[PDB]
Amino acid sequence: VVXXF
Amino acid sequence: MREIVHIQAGQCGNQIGAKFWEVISDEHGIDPTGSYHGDSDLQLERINVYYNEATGNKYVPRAILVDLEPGTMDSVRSGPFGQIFRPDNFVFGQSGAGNNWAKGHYTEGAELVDSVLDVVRKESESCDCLQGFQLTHSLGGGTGSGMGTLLISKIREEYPDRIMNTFSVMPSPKVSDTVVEPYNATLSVHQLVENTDETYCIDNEALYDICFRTLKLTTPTYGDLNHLVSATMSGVTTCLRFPGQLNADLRKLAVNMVPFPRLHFFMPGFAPLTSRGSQQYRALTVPELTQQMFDSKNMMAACDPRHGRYLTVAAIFRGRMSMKEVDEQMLNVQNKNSSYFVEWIPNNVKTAVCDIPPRGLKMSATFIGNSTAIQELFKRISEQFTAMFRRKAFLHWYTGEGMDEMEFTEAESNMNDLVSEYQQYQDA
Amino acid sequence: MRECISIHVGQAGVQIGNACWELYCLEHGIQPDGQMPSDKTIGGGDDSFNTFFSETGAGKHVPRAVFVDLEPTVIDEVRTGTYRQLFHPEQLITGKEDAANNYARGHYTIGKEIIDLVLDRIRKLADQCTGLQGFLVFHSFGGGTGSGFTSLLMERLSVDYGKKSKLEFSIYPAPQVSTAVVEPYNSILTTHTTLEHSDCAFMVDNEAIYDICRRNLDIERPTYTNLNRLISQIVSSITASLRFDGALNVDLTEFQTNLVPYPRIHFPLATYAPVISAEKAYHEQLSVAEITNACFEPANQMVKCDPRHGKYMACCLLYRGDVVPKDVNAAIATIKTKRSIQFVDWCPTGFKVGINYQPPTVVPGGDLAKVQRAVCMLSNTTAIAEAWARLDHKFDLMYAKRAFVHWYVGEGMEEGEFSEAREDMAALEKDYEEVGVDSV
Ligand SMILES: Nc1nc2c(ncn2[C@@H]2O[C@H](COP(=O)(O)OP(=O)(O)OP(=O)(O)O)[C@@H](O)[C@H]2O)c(=O)[nH]1
Ligand SMILES: Nc1nc2c(ncn2[C@@H]2O[C@H](COP(=O)(O)OP(=O)(O)O)[C@@H](O)[C@H]2O)c(=O)[nH]1
Ligand SMILES: [Mg+2]
Ligand SMILES: [Mg+2]
Ligand SMILES: [Mg+2]
Ligand SMILES: [Mg+2]
Repeated sequence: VVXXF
Repeated sequence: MREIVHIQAGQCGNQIGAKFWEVISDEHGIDPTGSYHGDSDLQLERINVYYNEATGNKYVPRAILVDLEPGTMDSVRSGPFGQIFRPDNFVFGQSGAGNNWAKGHYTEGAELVDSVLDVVRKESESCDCLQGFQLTHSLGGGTGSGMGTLLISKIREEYPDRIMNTFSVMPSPKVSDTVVEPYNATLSVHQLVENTDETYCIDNEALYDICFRTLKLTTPTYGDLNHLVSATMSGVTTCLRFPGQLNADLRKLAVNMVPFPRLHFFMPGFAPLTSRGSQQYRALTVPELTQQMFDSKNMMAACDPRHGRYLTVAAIFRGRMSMKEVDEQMLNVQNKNSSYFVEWIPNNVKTAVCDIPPRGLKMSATFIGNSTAIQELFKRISEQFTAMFRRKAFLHWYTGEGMDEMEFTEAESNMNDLVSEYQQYQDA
Repeated sequence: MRECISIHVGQAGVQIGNACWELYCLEHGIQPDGQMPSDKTIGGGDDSFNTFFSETGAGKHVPRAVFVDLEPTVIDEVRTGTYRQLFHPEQLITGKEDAANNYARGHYTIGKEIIDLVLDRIRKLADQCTGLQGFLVFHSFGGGTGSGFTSLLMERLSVDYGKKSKLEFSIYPAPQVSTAVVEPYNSILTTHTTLEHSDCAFMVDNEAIYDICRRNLDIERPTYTNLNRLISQIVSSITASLRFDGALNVDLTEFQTNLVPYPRIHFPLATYAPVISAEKAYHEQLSVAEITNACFEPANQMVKCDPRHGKYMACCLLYRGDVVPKDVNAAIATIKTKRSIQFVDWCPTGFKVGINYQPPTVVPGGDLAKVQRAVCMLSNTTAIAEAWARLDHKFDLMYAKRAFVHWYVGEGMEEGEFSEAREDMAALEKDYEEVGVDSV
C-alpha cells in the first residue's frame, strides 16, 4: 500500500 | 501537578507531535511566532500546562523533539509552526534506526539518549510543579518505538513519582508493508505495560479504515490519518488544557481510568468524524455526538467494544450546549447498554463539558474508554508476531545489534499475559 | 552523509561500471568533464546525488568509485574514453597480467600483488565520507578477477570496515557469451567465499539479459554494450532511492530489510519493465498498471528462475517517473486478483513500494525507448535457487572427473577447497528449500 503530511 | 513536558520521537512521533501543537496553539490563540492573539481568556488560564513563558510574553511549547535522522525534524522546523519550538530542544542524530527496535533501544539510540535527557532535565527544573510526561511515537518503527521506550525507562528512573503518559500509534499492515513492525510493537508493549500510567492506543488500522470507509477517502494519506489523531489529542487533553472539574490532571485521570496498574491502555473515540475537506456545516445534536462517540466506527483503536466491557469511561464534550441534555444522553447510554459496563465499578462513566469548541466545529465529543476489548488489538499484533517468530524470521537484524531470542520470548510472553489479564476482568 | 562507494572489479565489472556512471551523469545533469551547472553548492553539498558523487573546488563532481583490473586493456579504454576527465587517475587501478580465467590467480597469485594498493585507494575514498553507508561491488561470477579477486577484496573489506554493508552486483554466466569452460568452478568458489561477507547480492543472468535484448529490443546478436546498457538501467533503478529523494521515496536499505529473512537468503530476484524499442513505444504509452504487470512475467526477469514453482518471501516495487500512489495501489489490487502469487506462511503479503518522480533517461544511441515511467521489482523467491542448481550441476559434471582442477591446484588451491565450496552451495540450495516449507 502506497500511503505523505 | 501543573506543568507537563511533551516529547515526540521519530517520524510518526514528530509528525503528530507537530500537528498536535499546531492544533492546540490555534485553540489557545498562540501564533507560530509565539505571541497571543485570541479573544476569550479561558485560552490563557492553564496555558502554563503545555507552554513556557519568555521575554515579550511569548509562549514557547514545553516540547522536546527527538529523532535519529534529521529528516522529519528539518521538515518540522520548516513546518508551519516550525520556528515556535525552542531551537535547543531539537535533539537529532544522523545514523537513523532503520525501523529497528534494537537500533533504537540499545545501540544507535543509547548513543543519543543522554543528550535528550539533558533537555528533559532543563525543562523539568523550569517547572514549579511537574505532573509528568506525555510522549508521542509509533510502536512500529525503530526510533519512536525503541528509543522511545528507552527514554521512558530512563525517565521513570529520574521521575518515578511522576506520571508517564503516551500517545502510541499501533502498526497495521493496512498502512505499512515493513515486515518487522510486529517485532518492534511487541517489544514496545512490554515496556509500556511496565513503565507508563496511561497509554492512548492510536491504531493505524482504525485510522485507515475510518479514512477509507466513513470519510470515503480512496487514497488516504498520512495527513488524513493525522488529522484524526490531531483531533483526538486535542479532545483527550481538553480536560487538561482548559478549566474543568473532571480528570483535570494526569494523576487524577489515571486514578479514575486505571483500576489495575497494568491495564492502562485506553480506547479513544471522537465525534463528529471530519476530514480536512469535509464541510461540516451542520453541527450535530447532543444525542448524535453520543450515539457516535460510543459507536465502533468512531473508535480510534479498531476494537469492537461490544466484545468486552468498559472498566471506566471518560467523555468530554466541547462547545456551547445544554449541559442538562449532555447528562441525560450520557445517562441514557449507560442505562441502555448497561451490560457493556462492568457492574463491580459503580458509576464508571464520568463526564466533563468545556465551552470552547475545537477548530472548525461547534459541537465535538471525545471518548476515552478503558475497555477490555482493547485486547483484540494486542491479539492482532501477537498473531502477526508469532507468524514470523516461530520460524525465527528476520531476527538477524536484531541479534546483529546484540539482542537474543530469549528477550523476544519474554516480550511475547509478557504481552500474552496482558491479554489474559484483560480477559480475566471481562468475565467478572 | 550516507555515501556509497562503488567498486568495479574485472572486465565485466568495469564495463558495466562505464555504462552505469555514464547513465548516472545523464540522470543528474553531469557533463563528462565532471561539471554540473545545476549544483550551486560549489566545492561541497548535502544533496541526494552526493552519496554517489563527491565535489571539488573546480566545481567538478567525481564518482565515489574504484575500477580495478589485473590487466590494463579494459580500464585503459576508460582512461582514454569519453568520460576520462570524470575520474582521478588514482581511481583506475591496473595490473599487467590478468587472472587467466583462474579464481586462484585472482584470489592469490596475481591478486596479492595489488590488494594492498586497492585497499589503500578504497580507504582514501572512505576518508571523504561524513557517514558511509557501505560498498557496491560489481563483478562477474565467471572471470578470474571477477571471482577470485572479488572474494579477496570482500574478505579484506569485512576486516577493514567490520560490518558496513557490502552489496554485490554479480554477473552470472551464460553460454551465449561465456569465455571460459571453467566458469562453473569460479562461480561456486566466489559465491562460497563471499557468502558470509555480503549483505545482499543482485544476480544478473546474462542468458536472461541476452534473451530480453533479443526479444524485446530485436537485437540480432547482442553485444556487451547491449547487455550493459540494459543492466545499467536496472542498477540505476535499484540505486535511485539512494541518489534521489522525494516524499514517496523508500531507501534501498528499507527494501533490504524486507528482502533478507536470514543472512544467507540475500539474493533478490530483479524484474524490470518496460523494456521496449523506440519503434514500438512510438504512439504507445505504457501505464502504471501496465508496467507493474510485466514484473510478474518471467520473460522480464533478470535471472532465469520460475517464481511460479517457487514461493514468495517478499515483494518490492521500485517505481520511477510518472507514478502516483492512487494508480500503484489499484495496480497491485489487480495483480492480487489476477495472479496467485503464493507466499510462505511465515511472511506477510504486503508489497513494499517506493517511488522516485525523477523519470528514466536513456543513453544516446541506446536501443531502449525513453519512457515516462518505469519499475523494478525486487523479489525474494525460492525459485532463485534454480540459478544455483544449474550452476551446481555444471560444476558437478566436471569435478567428478577432476577436469581442469589442475590449473587450480598448480596456483596453490586444494581439492578440499573445492569440495568445501560445493558443500556450502548444497547447504544454500537446502536452505532455500527449508524456507519454502510450511510451518506446524
Ligand atoms: N554483461 C556483461 N558481462 C560481461 C562483460 N564482460 C565480461 N562479461 C562476462 O564475464 C565473464 C568473464 O569474466 P571477465 O569479467 O570477462 O574476466 P575478468 O573479471 O576480467 O577476470 P580475468 O580476465 O580472468 O582476469 C563471462 O561470463 C562474460 O560473459 C560485460 O561487459 N557485460
Ligand atoms: N499515523 C501516522 N503513522 C506514521 C507516520 N509516519 C510513520 N507512521 C507509522 O509508524 C510506523 C513507522 O514508524 P516511524 O515513526 O516511521 O519510525 P521511526 O522514525 O524510527 O520512529 C509505521 O507503522 C507507520 O505507518 C505518520 O505521519 N502518521
Ligand atoms: Mg522512513
Ligand atoms: Mg555510532
Ligand atoms: Mg580480464
Ligand atoms: Mg553540491
